[PDB]
Amino acid sequence: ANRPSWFPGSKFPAHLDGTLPGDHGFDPLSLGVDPAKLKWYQQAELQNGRWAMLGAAGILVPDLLRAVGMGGPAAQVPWFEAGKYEYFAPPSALFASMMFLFAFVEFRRLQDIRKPGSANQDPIFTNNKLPAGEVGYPGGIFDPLGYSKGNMETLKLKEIKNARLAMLGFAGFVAQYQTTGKTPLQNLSDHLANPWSTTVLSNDLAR
Amino acid sequence: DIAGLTPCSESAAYAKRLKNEVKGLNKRLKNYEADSAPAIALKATIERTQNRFANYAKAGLLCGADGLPHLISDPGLALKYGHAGEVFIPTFGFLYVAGWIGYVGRLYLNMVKGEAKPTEKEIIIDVPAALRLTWQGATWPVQVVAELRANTLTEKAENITISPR
Amino acid sequence: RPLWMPGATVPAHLKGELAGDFGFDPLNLGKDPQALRWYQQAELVHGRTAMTAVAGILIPGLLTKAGVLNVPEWYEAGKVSAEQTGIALGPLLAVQLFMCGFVEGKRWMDFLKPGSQSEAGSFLGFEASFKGTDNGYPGGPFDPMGMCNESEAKTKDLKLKEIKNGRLAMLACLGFAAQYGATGKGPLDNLADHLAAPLKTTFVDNGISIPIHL
Amino acid sequence: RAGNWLPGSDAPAWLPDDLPGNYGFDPLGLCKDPASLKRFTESEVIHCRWAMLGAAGCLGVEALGFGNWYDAPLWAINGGSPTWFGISVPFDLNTLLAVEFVAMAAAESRRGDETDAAKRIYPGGAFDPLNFAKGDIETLKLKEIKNGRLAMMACLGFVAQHAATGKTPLQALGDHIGNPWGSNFATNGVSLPF
Ligand code: CLA
Ligand code: CLA
Ligand SMILES: CC1=C[C@H](O)CC(C)(C)[C@H]1/C=C/C(C)=C/C=C/C(C)=C/C=C/C=C(C)/C=C/C=C(C)/C=C/C1=C(C)C[C@H](O)CC1(C)C
Ligand SMILES: CC1=C[C@H](O)CC(C)(C)[C@H]1/C=C/C(C)=C/C=C/C(C)=C/C=C/C=C(C)/C=C/C=C(C)/C=C/C1=C(C)C[C@H](O)CC1(C)C
Ligand SMILES: CC1=C[C@H](O)CC(C)(C)[C@H]1/C=C/C(C)=C/C=C/C(C)=C/C=C/C=C(C)/C=C/C=C(C)/C=C/C1=C(C)C[C@H](O)CC1(C)C
Ligand SMILES: CC1=C(/C=C/C(C)=C\C=C\C(C)=C/C=C/C=C(C)\C=C\C=C(C)\C=C\C2=C(C)C[C@@H](O)CC2(C)C)C(C)(C)CCC1
Repeated sequence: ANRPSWFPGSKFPAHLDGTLPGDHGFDPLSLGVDPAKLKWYQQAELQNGRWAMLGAAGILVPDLLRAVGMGGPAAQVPWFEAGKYEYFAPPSALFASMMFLFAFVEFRRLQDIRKPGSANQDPIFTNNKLPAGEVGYPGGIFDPLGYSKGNMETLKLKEIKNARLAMLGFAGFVAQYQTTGKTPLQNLSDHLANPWSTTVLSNDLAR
Repeated sequence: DIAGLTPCSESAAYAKRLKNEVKGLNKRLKNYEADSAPAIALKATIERTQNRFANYAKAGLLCGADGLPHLISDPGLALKYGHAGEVFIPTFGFLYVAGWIGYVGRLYLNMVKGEAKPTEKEIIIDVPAALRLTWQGATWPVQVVAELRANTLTEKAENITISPR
Repeated sequence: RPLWMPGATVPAHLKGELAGDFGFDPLNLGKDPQALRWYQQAELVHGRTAMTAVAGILIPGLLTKAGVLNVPEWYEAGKVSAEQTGIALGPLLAVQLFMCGFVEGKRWMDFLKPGSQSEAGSFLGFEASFKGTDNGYPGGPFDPMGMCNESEAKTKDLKLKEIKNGRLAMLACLGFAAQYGATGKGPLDNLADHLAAPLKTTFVDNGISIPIHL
Repeated sequence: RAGNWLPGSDAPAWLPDDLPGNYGFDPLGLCKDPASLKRFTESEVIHCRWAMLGAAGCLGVEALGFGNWYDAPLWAINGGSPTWFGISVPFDLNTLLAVEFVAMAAAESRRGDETDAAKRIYPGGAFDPLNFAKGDIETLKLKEIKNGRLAMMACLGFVAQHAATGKTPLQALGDHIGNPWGSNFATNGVSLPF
């Protein structure tokens, strides 16, 4: 009579009561038993997920355009080769610049995990400021289309589920490339050709 | 080198001592048939001798004109010239076991002191508790110092009976 | 309370208080409260030193064996760096001894008299920082990001993580030395050779661990 | 206060709110002791004033074009000549060292000989010829410390650019302006690993 269970017929972990979004009662290693840690671990699921949703849409997309041919020579570069691909500055300069950029956003966001509701205010412009929001859900300018009113709860249970799937997706891409040494779409096509013999077992047995 | 002590590897007398000593056993091997236990034995003594009279030189044992290996005691001489395996290193080895035996003994003595009749646990030794204190002397140096830096290793001078002066 | 061995008799002086108190004092070494305090500080120092050393022998190696760096073996870097830097062993060691001696002296006296280095007027401007918090935990100049100030249970977790990781790193250093002493190769080499034929490459089949004559 | 080091924090409380340059940045808590508070305050301002003079001299000489700050202390190693503003000066290493020592000794001693402490930081009088300290002094001091802290950081920058890039600060500045995405601390080969 409660939330969906990761395995129907199993009890819900005591610490996992259902308060957390997507709390399908899944903590076999009891990693988030500590409530204080459950709070950090929760934010880490959101950030790790949101970043992986962009990472999965940042690999499948370029390959999709490359497959259709719509993508330029840049898309023709496989994601696991984009690093060598030239652009305008050497790989080092790009990383250093993104680091300085990240330091500001990351530290500004942390101020909110540490003191909830203490970073929502434009430093340069006192007038500009984000409205009150749950740690992890910035809102305000971070929600320009104003979808923070239309069913936030089920739009939040839509994010965690997509995020978890996207996180397993980025794991599959790396693992498949680690073994097959090919782009994800290539592996998918290899399967849809002979699906009853291109299973991981058959591939690893052949290895 | 050191005190005119030539290395046994370069000691001619040491080599002669080998030649003449193996000859004295290769003359006792002849008066016996090739397979007799007497002969299997004398051939082991010849092999064991030829191994020892080489393990010694390979250890850089300086020997005098006598051809008999000599040992260096001075730590500086032994260390500076790689003669630490003789006397030097062996010295600590004995000291560790010596203190181990002594420390374990005092641990037992001071446990039976107090316990009921302490005099009847010295004749009929409590082998169980004696076997629970033997390994406790492994880290004796650590425990002994902790007792010096706590004033518990020795007794107060006003609690030890002394003969009339 | 978790014990080093299930059913092992907890000593008595090891009441769950020190980070990693699994009741392991078989040879009753930490019986003396003062001895236990010094041993506690000694353990932390040993673990911290080993952790910052095994990280300098494994990490640099794993990246050399992955093409990223070119650091030499831990049992050869010394000579390589000496010929590279050009500093003579003597001078290099002496300077280190003096610097380490001074920092050890301050920590040593702080134990002898807790929170004494913060004497008014001692270290120009900084004595205050040289106060200390608990035995082997000089909170303040050290732990700048204030990770041991969050709660009273994040301290007790971050402190069990230092001790268990230290104890492991300390044993790891002993292993690396013994591994090279017998195998004659780097730690990664030993692990790789073992994973190759796990049931044919052990300490038993090294020739030095057990000099089997019979 | 002049602001906050980390907007949303409040940890610094020992630091007085009227302390010139009080941005509330004391991560290791070194200013707790009032005596150390005064000493660090005086040391900071002194460091700032010197750094400001050093930075002006390090780049100034290049602006006018008589050499770089690093090339200044080399003639004596090669047994050459001292030259200020191009004009030659008849001195040498040991004499310069001796004259410097005595001058700095008599001056710095007197400054420390002061007891009011506030004067040790701000003497004024003979040190205030234009007497611009008639008003707005409380904020002009913030400008002195802020520019001074920047000057100290800039001095470290000159050394680091010379240490890694090797080229002069002005030259390095032009290199970045000319090739910003190509030339940077990231491509010096010293700032990043190995
Ligand atoms: C047990 C008593 C004892 C006795 C009788 C000696 C006697 C001797 N030792 Mg010695 N030593 C001892 C204990 C003893 N040692 C202990 C316990 C240690 C450990 C700390 C050392 C460590 C030691 C070293 C490192 C050296 C000596 C050396 C010497 C010889 C000359 C040094 C000297 O003048 O006085 C005695 C000196 C000491 C007790 C220690 C100080 C080290 C000396 C002063 C340095 C001298 C170096 C130089 C090469 C010596 C010239 C000797 C001469 C024939 C050319 C000398 C015959 C020297 C030697 O001949 O080796 C090559 C030397 O290098 N010893
Ligand atoms: C716990 C046993 C024990 C211990 C710790 C000591 C310790 C000591 N003895 Mg001593 N001794 C012992 C037993 C012991 N003795 C016994 C049983 C006898 C009778 C044979 C003697 C007769 C003896 C004499 C005549 C002298 C000493 C002396 C000394 C001191 C000089 C240090 C030395 O080199 O040892 C010396 C040890 C010996 C000379 C002989 C004892 C060696 C035995 C094998 C060790 C005892 C082992 C013990 C049975 C283990 C018990 C374990 C328990 C579980 C049952 C030293 C503090 C000297 C001294 O007084 O210094 C001022 C000295 O003159 N001892
Ligand atoms: C919950 C639980 C509980 C119990 O107790 C236990 C257990 C079961 C263990 C647990 C579980 C856990 C998990 C599963 C986790 C996972 C995670 C992940 C996977 C993440 C991802 C993650 C992922 C991510 C971030 C991603 C990232 C990525 C990125 C950035 C990017 C990339 C790329 C692209 C675009 C393309 C280009 O050309 C290149 C690059 C640039 C390179
Ligand atoms: C204080 C501070 C301040 C604020 O608070 C913040 C911060 C900054 C964060 C902090 C810091 C901290 C730190 C420094 C830490 C460190 C850590 C570590 C390094 C660990 C290690 C750790 C380490 C460890 C465990 C180690 C391990 C190792 C091992 C197992 C090994 C094994 C082995 C052997 C034997 C041999 C063979 O042949 C090989 C092998 C098989 C491989
Ligand atoms: C606040 C806080 C809090 C927590 O708790 C802790 C901590 C973090 C520690 C703290 C911080 C601190 C700091 C930042 C410091 C810095 C310093 C500096 C940089 C200085 C410089 C400093 C610098 C300086 C003076 C400079 C100087 C210079 C000079 C005189 C001069 C030079 C020159 C020139 C003209 C040119 C020529 O041709 C050459 C010469 C002659 C050579
Ligand atoms: C370097 C070394 C040697 C050098 C010797 C030299 C130069 C000086 C030696 C001084 C020596 C050996 C000893 C001085 C001892 C003085 C005292 C006060 C120490 C007494 C020891 C005590 C009381 C401990 C007793 C023990 C306790 C309490 C518990 C257990 O540990 C057992 C026991 C009985 C050991 C040479 C001879 C060359 C040769 C090469 C080794």
